[PDB]
Amino acid sequence: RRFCHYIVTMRYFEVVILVVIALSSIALAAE
Ligand SMILES: CC(C)CCC[C@@H](C)[C@H]1CC[C@H]2[C@@H]3CC=C4C[C@@H](OC(=O)CCC(=O)O)CC[C@]4(C)[C@H]3CC[C@]12C
Repeated sequence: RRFCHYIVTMRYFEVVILVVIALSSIALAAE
């Protein structure tokens, strides 16, 4: 499964992680 895990890190994964980081930061600021 590890090769699939490696390919997951390429499927525009960094942009999705960046977006979720930004949105969760905004959620932190919205409390
Ligand atoms: C470049 C980076 C470092 C700056 C990114 C900006 C955001 C981190 C900040 C800027 C202004 C902030 C907003 C300022 C005030 C509010 C109102 C706040 O409360 C409400 O929705 C009011 C309604 C209610 O009181 O029921 C929700 C979060 C929000 C949009 C904040 C969310 C976080 C924001 C977008």
